[PDB]
Amino acid sequence: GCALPSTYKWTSTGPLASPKSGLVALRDYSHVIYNGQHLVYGSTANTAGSYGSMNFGLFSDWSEMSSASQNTMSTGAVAPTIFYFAPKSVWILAYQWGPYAFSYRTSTDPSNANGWSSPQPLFTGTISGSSTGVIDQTVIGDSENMYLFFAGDNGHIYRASMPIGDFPGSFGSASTIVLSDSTNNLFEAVEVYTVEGQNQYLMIVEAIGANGRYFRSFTASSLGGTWTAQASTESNPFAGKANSGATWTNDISSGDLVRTNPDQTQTIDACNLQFLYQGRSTSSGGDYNLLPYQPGLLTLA
Amino acid sequence: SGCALPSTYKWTSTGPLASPKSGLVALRDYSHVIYNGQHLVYGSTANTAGSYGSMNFGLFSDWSEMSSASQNTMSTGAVAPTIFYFAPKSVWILAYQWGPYAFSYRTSTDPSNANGWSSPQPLFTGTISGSSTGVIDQTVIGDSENMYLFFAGDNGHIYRASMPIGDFPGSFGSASTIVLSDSTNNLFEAVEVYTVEGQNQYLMIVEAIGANGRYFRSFTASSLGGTWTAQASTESNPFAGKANSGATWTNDISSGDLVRTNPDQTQTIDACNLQFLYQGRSTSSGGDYNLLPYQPGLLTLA
Ligand SMILES: OC[C@@H]1NC[C@H](O)[C@H]1O
Ligand SMILES: OC[C@@H]1NC[C@H](O)[C@H]1O
Ligand SMILES: [Ca+2]
Ligand SMILES: [Ca+2]
Ligand SMILES: [Zn+2]
Ligand SMILES: [Zn+2]
Repeated sequence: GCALPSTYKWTSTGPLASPKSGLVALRDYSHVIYNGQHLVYGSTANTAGSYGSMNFGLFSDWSEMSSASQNTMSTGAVAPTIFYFAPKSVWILAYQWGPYAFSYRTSTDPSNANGWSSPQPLFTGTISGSSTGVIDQTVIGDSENMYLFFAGDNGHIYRASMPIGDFPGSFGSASTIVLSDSTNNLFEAVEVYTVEGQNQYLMIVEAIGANGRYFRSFTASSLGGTWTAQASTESNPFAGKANSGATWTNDISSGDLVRTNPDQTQTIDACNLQFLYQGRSTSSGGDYNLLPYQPGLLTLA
Repeated sequence: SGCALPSTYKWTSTGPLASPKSGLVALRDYSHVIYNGQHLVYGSTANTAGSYGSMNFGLFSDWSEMSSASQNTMSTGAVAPTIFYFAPKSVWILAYQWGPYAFSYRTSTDPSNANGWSSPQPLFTGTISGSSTGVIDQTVIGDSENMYLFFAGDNGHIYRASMPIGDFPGSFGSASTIVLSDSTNNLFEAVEVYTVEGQNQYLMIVEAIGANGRYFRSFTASSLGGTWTAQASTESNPFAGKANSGATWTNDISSGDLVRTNPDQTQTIDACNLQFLYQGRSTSSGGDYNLLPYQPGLLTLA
């Protein structure tokens, strides 16, 4: 395939959807291709600043996202991750703020927002130094193990693992810290991907900059190994105001790179890098929980 | 944040930060937490007869304010205390010696009130052999799996007990396991244990008796339930002591607490900003140990 870029630059769409009546924001997207169409799950914020979740109706082209249905989940699955777990032929939805520190549900009908199984434990542990507690999971496998990565709004990235034959199931309560920095430099919204054909993994993490939210990147040769800084500063980031080509938003915030293969390896084609991110109008302000986040798409330049 | 521990320690120091109120001769064995952005310090007292009790200080924002903070006597003593917030059950804990059990604890939702604590409960009900004092100087620390009790015996040993985190608050029982052994003077008392922020590592400090005064030695571990390895191991190159403190008002660097920013049961220290609230005494002081004029000072890494 293609090696990761040494230096990142992008072009952007404008906003691709707006929240339906009774909602103020669409956040934290997770995307898969399902039956040749785009299947997107995400969080919601309502007029009171309370968080829930949803999916979009299946849509073929990004220009059609604005007319897709917005389907409210009856029990919330905030900051979701969706993937197909191939060894047991089942789709997985992982999330925070449910009955366990992280939870999951299963389905064979993932286009139905309300077709998921009863919640099961994904992780039951704790962290310290945090105003939020554990936040923003992702889940990724290799041929031997499944891995859980997450954040804490506290400058740390955490990891747990289990044998692949034990999944779906709980990772337990123990974790290991894999990265540490200032709170603003490693804040939240971590994502991890297999770089197709390159024997390498990509991690991206949301940071708080002087000029907006932006992403930093790291690389590894194994999911249980060391993470090395790649695009590390606000002025030369993975994706941010400095290199996004987006003028409708300053923020490039919590979302998902575009994955074509929907399986548990979270594989990206680095010949065709694209980023489904949350942004907000440059004129927006006030209460964080009421900010009008909505989706946009970056394509490498 | 996530700095590695230093390989080698050296410090600068304040002078005395506070002195005992009328009727007391010493303030000893501090335990500190941040409570709503302010410094909350508990400690032992020695009175004009050399008898031991406990107290807290009024809440204060800056170390320069400690000398004018109220000194609030506890109606029932909690000698050599440990204070922390037990997050899983949303409650503050005060652990201590010389009460109704070998080690005891009380609970509170109002920890700034010296006399607002619940009735005493058992923390530990065992004994140790070959000690002139019996069990002394507890601390309590958790990870994601278990809570741990560490303590000393004025006898060259450090002791450990443990329980599942879901069983706490409760008693650790009566059994203990010896994790370190040396001469009485090399591993004497005033043990403290901390999580090194971001490092997947733990730090233990222990008070020792040197030629030139009291000083601290250090150890590290990769798991709280595992083996402890010596780090700073001599009086001339200590964790903290006369050799490296930058303090001239005191020779002793004795029983206190590293500065913890997060108040919870993990006892986390930010190794980018190491500071030590220690007990010291005037260089011209002397005589009976129980009457010594111990009082607080603060080290900052140099
Ligand atoms: O949108 C809900 C939370 N907001 C910050 C974090 O990235 C999300 O989990
Ligand atoms: O200050 C009371 C005791 N004195 C020695 C020991 O470190 C303390 O528990
Ligand atoms: Ca996410
Ligand atoms: Ca102590
Ligand atoms: Zn930190
Ligand atoms: Zn003040």
